[PDB]
Amino acid sequence: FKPPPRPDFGTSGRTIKLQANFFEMDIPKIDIYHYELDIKPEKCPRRVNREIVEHMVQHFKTQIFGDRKPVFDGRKNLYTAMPLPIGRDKVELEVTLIFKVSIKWVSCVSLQALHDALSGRLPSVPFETIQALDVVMRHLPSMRYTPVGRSFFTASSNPLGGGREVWFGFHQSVRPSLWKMMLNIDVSATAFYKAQPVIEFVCEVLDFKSIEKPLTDSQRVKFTKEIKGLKVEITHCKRKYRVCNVTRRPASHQTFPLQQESGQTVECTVAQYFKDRHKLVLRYPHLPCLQVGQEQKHTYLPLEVCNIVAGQRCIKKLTDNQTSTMIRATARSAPDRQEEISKLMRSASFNTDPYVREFGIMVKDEMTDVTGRVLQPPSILYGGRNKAIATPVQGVWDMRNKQFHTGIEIKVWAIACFAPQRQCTEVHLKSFTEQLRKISRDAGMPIQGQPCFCKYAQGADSVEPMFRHLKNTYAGLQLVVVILPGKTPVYAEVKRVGDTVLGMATQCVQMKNVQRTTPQTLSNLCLKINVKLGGVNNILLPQGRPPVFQQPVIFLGADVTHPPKKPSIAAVVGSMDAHPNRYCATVRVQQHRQEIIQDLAAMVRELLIQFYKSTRFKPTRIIFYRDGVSEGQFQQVLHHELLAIREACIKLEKDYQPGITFIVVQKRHHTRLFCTDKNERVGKSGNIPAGTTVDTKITHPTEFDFYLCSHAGIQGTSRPSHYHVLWDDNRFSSDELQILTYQLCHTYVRCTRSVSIPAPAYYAHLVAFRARYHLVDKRDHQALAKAVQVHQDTLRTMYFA
RNA sequence: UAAAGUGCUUCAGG
Repeated sequence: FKPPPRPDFGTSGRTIKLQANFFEMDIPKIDIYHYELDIKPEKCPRRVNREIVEHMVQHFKTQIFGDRKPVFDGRKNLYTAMPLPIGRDKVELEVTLIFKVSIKWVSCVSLQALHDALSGRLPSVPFETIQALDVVMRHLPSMRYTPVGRSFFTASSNPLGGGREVWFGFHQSVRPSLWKMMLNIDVSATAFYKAQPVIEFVCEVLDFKSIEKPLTDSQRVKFTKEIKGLKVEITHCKRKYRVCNVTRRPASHQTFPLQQESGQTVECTVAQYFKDRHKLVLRYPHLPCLQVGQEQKHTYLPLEVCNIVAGQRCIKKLTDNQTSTMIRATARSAPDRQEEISKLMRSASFNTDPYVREFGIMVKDEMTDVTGRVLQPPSILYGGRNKAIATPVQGVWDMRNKQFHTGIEIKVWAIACFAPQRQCTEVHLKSFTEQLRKISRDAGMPIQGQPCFCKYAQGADSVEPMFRHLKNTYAGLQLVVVILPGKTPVYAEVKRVGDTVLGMATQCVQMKNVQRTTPQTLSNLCLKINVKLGGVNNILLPQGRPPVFQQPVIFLGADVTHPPKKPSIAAVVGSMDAHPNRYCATVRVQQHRQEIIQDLAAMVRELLIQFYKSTRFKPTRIIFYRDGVSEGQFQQVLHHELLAIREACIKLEKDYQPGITFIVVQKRHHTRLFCTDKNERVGKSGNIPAGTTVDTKITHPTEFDFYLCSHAGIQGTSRPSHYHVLWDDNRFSSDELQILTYQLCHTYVRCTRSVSIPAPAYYAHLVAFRARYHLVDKRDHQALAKAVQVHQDTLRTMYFA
């Protein structure tokens, strides 16, 4: 259950000078002293815990703390550069403007042991000491800013609408590497709720110009969904409350049981209560109240008395417009991002931070220099008369003068237009149809003739009936092209009845994309169609593939998507040929927010069986790309899931023991690489080139991991995918695994570009995403798992493309 | 829903 050591360093590829947003730390060899704090009352927000500790140090200089400057993680851990005049536990009081605070020695954090571990002598890096360093480095900014996870934010207006806005801050964390510790610094931007009166909040969320008329059920529900769980503060007295719900009734009629001077209790309206007790005549008695605290204490607050508390990060899903504006506002070219980080470093001034200097730490001002390697891309073999070989350039190629490897001929297909005939006319349909055939012929997926059926529809209630009709009627029906008028629930039903009921291949298309056609678009559309019908768009040039393909091998991609309770969705896909091109999908509904794939064993078993049925081979090796995992989970994830994979093999055959390689894929980190030489910048965004690989300098000191930017940066700064090998029975060299991983990024069939993660990992995402739409209704557990199960025929092919 | 990439993505009280 221990990750294997780095076997070697890669040598393949053209060298490339890079800078990473990792800054060398000079750490002393001294011993750090760790103390534990028990603060009563407990479960106070880390913020107030810090204020308490702050006043504690200021107040107890005379006796306890002296000249030194302690650091504090906000909870129970206090660290010092030199030992305190403590040898035992000590109890003390703190009055904020009363808290019981005790302090007891825990143990000495050894930085020398860390030095040694970084040189590679010790089997494990003392996580405790790294944590200690992290506490030192972020103690100051923790007092100066609003900490959110490992990031820090402050107030600049960058509105997104709907009561939300995007704040700019920075990420900070201490990381180990070979020889030395590193400080990772990056810009970050995330959504927050604007600090404002709740009355203004309802306006922005319900699209009112001015509050002004009670609320309709529709409005109340939308308002409830938005404010539920948010903190508010009262303006009629300052205390904060968390919103449990929004009353159905208006403040004028909403009541609560108040006990009179005599033991008798009477129902009193919120409005009347605020009139008598607070002398306040509610200006908006017709609006609902916020229910806070306990359901049992009946605490309701008028809207006009509440403000949305400042500093609350938005977690609920953003709208498409909000997401669009945020992406626009946050996109930075690589050169621009590098400069922003240099500014952050300058204003961070770590080398003048009294707490950093207190612990004798020093941080280098310049980014770490690292030599990357630009791996050669694989050739892409197409099929047809030409059998053309496409050579990716800058992570991109095209299909001009090329035809699908194994292109499917379409003799029977139907068009179902759910867009109003007014906008999408017969003229548009036959113009679109004509051009699609034309393009389909160029691509080698010949649409042999006109559609056998074409009708308009609406309501999303006409889907299954029409589909029942098409299947029973037209023999050998291959494809049903569906046309939608923008976002709509019909898409969900189309995929539900298509994938989950009748088992028919469907390809949706926006109304706007049939009105005005483009060769590229229609061409990209053919990529999905040919695949959905069982075709092979292309394959890696058979020769030039890594030696792993010398024996039957299966590639698995796994991911878990969590909703914004509703269950999480686990998806595992497996390759079904030697190219590898075709994948089968397994999917499961599981516990809300559970990271581990509960039913992995059974999912892997299903895939192994499908693989054997397809290839008549039993995999000698299983290559398992796992996306959506964190460092805090590598141990637990590897344990259950590695075992589950083994269990699948055993449950299949007593002595079937293929070599397993377990690789975690991570896009969600703050490692950024920049070209040192301007001439190596690609595109307007000036990013590193596709294929850029780094397995030195900023990587794990002992274990087997590497960064690989497999994709071309289009806009903003590229995120190099990180790959961590948690287990390897197959004893890959660094080069082979890195090349293999890069080539798998070229097998993704939705586009003729190298994508940012291996195809199987990507497909897993698509499968889980598709499951969402399948679960859309109109919760019996057995029914959820059932609304996610796919039709027999469809399971053989990549319906999720 | 042509596509990829880019930002995020847990203690008078009523």
